[PDB]
Amino acid sequence: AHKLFIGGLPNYLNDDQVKELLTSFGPLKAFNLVKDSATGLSKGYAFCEYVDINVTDQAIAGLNGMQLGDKKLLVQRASVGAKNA
Repeated sequence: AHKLFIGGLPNYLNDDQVKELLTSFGPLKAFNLVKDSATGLSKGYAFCEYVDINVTDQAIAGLNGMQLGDKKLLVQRASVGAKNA
């Protein structure tokens, strides 16, 4: 029901690779990536969205909390910017 954020991407991925990763739970109604790739920097995170809502809470149960080597997979719900509680 919101946009999921993936702050644990490596760097050798593109669009079908970072997508097939967040597509193991289902099809995404939206997809995007975040990396400098313009001056030589590398944000290291992207964004995406599923067609169903429960599906999203499912990708977090199979992703959120997946360290790698020197960084932690920051996979969670990217939809805060709210002042309501």
